[PDB]
Amino acid sequence: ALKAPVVVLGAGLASVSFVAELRQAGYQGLITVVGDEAERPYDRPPLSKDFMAHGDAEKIRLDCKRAPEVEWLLGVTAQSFDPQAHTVALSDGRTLPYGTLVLATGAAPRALPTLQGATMPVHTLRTLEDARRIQAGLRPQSRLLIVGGGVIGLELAATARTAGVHVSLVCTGPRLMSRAAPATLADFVARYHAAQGVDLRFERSVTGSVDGVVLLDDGTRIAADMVVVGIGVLANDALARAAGLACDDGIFVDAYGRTTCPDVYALGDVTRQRNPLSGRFERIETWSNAQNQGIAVARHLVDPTAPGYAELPWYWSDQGALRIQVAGLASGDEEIVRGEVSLDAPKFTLIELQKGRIVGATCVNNARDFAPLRRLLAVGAKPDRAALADPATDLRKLAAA
Amino acid sequence: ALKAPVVVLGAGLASVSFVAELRQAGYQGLITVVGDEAERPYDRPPLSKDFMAHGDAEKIRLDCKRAPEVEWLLGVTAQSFDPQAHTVALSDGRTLPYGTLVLATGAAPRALPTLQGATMPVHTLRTLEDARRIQAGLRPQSRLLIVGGGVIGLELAATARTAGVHVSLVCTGPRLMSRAAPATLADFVARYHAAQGVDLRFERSVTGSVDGVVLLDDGTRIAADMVVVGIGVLANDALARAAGLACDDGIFVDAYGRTTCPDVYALGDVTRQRNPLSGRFERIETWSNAQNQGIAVARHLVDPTAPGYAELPWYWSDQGALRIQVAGLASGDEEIVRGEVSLDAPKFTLIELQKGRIVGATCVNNARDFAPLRRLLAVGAKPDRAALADPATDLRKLAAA
Ligand SMILES: Cc1cc2nc3c(=O)[nH]c(=O)nc-3n(C[C@H](O)[C@H](O)[C@H](O)COP(=O)(O)OP(=O)(O)OC[C@H]3O[C@@H](n4cnc5c(N)ncnc54)[C@H](O)[C@@H]3O)c2cc1C
Ligand SMILES: Cc1cc2nc3c(=O)[nH]c(=O)nc-3n(C[C@H](O)[C@H](O)[C@H](O)COP(=O)(O)OP(=O)(O)OC[C@H]3O[C@@H](n4cnc5c(N)ncnc54)[C@H](O)[C@@H]3O)c2cc1C
Repeated sequence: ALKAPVVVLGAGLASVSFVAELRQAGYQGLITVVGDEAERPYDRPPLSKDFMAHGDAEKIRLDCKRAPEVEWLLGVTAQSFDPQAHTVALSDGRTLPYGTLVLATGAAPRALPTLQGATMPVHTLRTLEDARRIQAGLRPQSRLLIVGGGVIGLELAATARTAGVHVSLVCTGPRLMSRAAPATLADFVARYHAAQGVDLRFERSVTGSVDGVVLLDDGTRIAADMVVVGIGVLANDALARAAGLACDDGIFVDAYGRTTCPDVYALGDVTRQRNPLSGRFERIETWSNAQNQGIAVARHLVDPTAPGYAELPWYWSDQGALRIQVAGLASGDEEIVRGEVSLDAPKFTLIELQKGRIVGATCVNNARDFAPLRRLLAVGAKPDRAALADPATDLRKLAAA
Repeated sequence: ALKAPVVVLGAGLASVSFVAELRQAGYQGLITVVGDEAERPYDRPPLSKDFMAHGDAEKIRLDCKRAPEVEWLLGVTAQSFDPQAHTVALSDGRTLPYGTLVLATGAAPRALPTLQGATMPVHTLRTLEDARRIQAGLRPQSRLLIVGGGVIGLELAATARTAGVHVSLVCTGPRLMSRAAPATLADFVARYHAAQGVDLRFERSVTGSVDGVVLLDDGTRIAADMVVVGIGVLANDALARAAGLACDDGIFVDAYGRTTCPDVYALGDVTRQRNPLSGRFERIETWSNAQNQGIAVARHLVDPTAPGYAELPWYWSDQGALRIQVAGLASGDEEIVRGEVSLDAPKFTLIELQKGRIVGATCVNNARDFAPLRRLLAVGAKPDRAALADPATDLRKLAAA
């Protein structure tokens, strides 16, 4: 089952969460983690917000103290593994033996092929190195172009506007946050950013660029001092593909984190896994998944009687004055709206239902409602839809009653 | 690796192909096959053609002679397996131990929820039992309604017309054969069936039925003496799901046939696997996949130095006067047409290219061209597009030259 020594590839949140849980659960054998970035392990969400704005990396490091006696090989790239020999080949010339190999290599931003041979600054925002580069360009009154409608770009947009940067945004879809966001939320978020001065361009695609100007598929132009591309990510599953594991933009795993290769597991952004609400396999790119899937896989490795990963998906996004939380599915056969949807002091809750059962929820600036809604969601609650809409209802009381 | 005893669940083409290859490759340990149908193992393609027309099941049995010393438990359903205990629970009360478990349980026709409580004859066409039931209703001048635009229904359509049965067909898509068929082929096939008297209804959905009449989403009616539903299939992956394997309408496997559960493999229609041409995971529902994936998985189990499954997808469909063969992808950036596309003595070849490389081919009544085209496809050939179109070109010579 759990055979020593343990080797983990990748040193992001999923990896740290996994190795801390192994130790906490009682595994005392060797643990070695291989991390290609030459950085003390760190959390990524601040890179679009407080770090981008204030620049102190020592406020964003992950706490590894619950993971004693781990050798962290930082600035080292795993180049291949041999699943018959049970070895991993490292970029520094060394080889590591393993009893159990864990792939926690995350995902990397997709490049924009139309900006391939561009001669103006084009960045993505994934690493501390990216953030530092971008941050050095957030000069007040500079012109920033964001490509893509996802949350990371929108988080950057808010930070940039607060810094006095002019921000334009190009989105191929008809709405922002096309993945895992109710349309009601997406529409409101566009209204918010527009009111904050973001110049939004929907159903546009970047066709190329010429001397400091971006070209679009409608035949028009946008001039920018910098482009930040955020059109999604691709799983870092190359080692798994080469070694013969089942992969398709992500390594397929079950609820125990098992790949198709014996003694090899995977967790975090690199995985394609079952979403219990949809019953379909998806690559879940959330902070909560990285942490919770890592913990669950470790727990079951040390104690095989433990259940497999069972958590329902959720995330947050902090976009200026909007503290957004979203759980479960974006839609069902019914949406209930609690509160008014307004740019004047935004505060509201959405609830998605499917045949009476809660299958998703959204809170904007309403954290107190989010936790009980996640509990109701987890057990597939079917509350009175009238009470759910009635603003005199206490959802926290409901999650108990 | 290959640990005895071997137990296979399912006794269709994939299973038979797998067990014959184990024996041929030199494995002499126990093999037990569990098959829920109480039938000598048989091939399914004749069920829409020669069997449906002529009714002799002893002309469609699979040859199991290359699989000596196998116990076939026919008419027995595997109800669960315990992958820790390495046992399988059978419907007759017995339990089988395994060293290696192989899931070859295929797929079952999707039902039409709108015909759920229908009171007129509604069948699917998958088993010998189905075929016998349907065949007993192919009375000349009866009215048959086929639901779905796939090849099995179209094969039945031809057989029924030859028997003097009136045939109508309802298809939710704008074209027949929407999966894995070039549009040029799909359009021609519709022309053929229409000319043979099939009453085709495109972009229609069945909404229900009342006393011998089918209702559609355009608000209209079709009266039929029998409905045969062929709107696709769903993988029979329930045992795998219950036992904790990674599944999503099909069991995920790699090129060795490995599932996410150690000592458990899967092959055939039940699997979701990599299509090397698209590089994506798909459930491949072809006869050639069932046979060739089964052989490849068995070969590598007995001889681990053998390569994994590497075959590119292809199928045939016999639809009256049209002997159709299709390999690879339905489209690329270019289609080359060899010959005329005509209802007068149909004979033509299509070639699909992507940046000069052949990625797919179709032959209609042109078998001699199909084999060399499959060879060109397999090595990603990039022939002169002018020669490919030039009817004086010999493709067989090309596959060598
Ligand atoms: C700017 C930004 C903002 C974000 N904000 C939010 C948010 O608002 N809400 C939210 O839910 N999530 C947010 N996320 C955070 C996010 O969800 C987590 O960072 C992520 O889910 C963590 O997953 P991970 O540990 O699996 O992968 P990663 O964090 O990508 O870690 C994987 C590491 O493995 C390394 N690696 C890859 N290949 C190799 C190799 N061959 N050898 C050695 N190392 C290798 C990678 O370079 C990487 O360092 C944000 C992310 C970013 C970038
Ligand atoms: C009418 C018809 C026409 C066809 N014509 C064509 C064609 O023109 N071209 C083409 O390429 N293909 C055609 N196919 C043939 C087809 O492609 C093969 O039959 C199929 O791919 C074989 O796959 P299989 O062995 O994996 O699954 P199956 O043939 O479905 O065999 C699986 C068996 O396992 C059984 N089983 C399931 N669960 C259990 C359990 N718990 N315990 C025990 N047994 C179980 C199933 O009942 C079934 O008997 C046609 C199929 C049909 C039905």
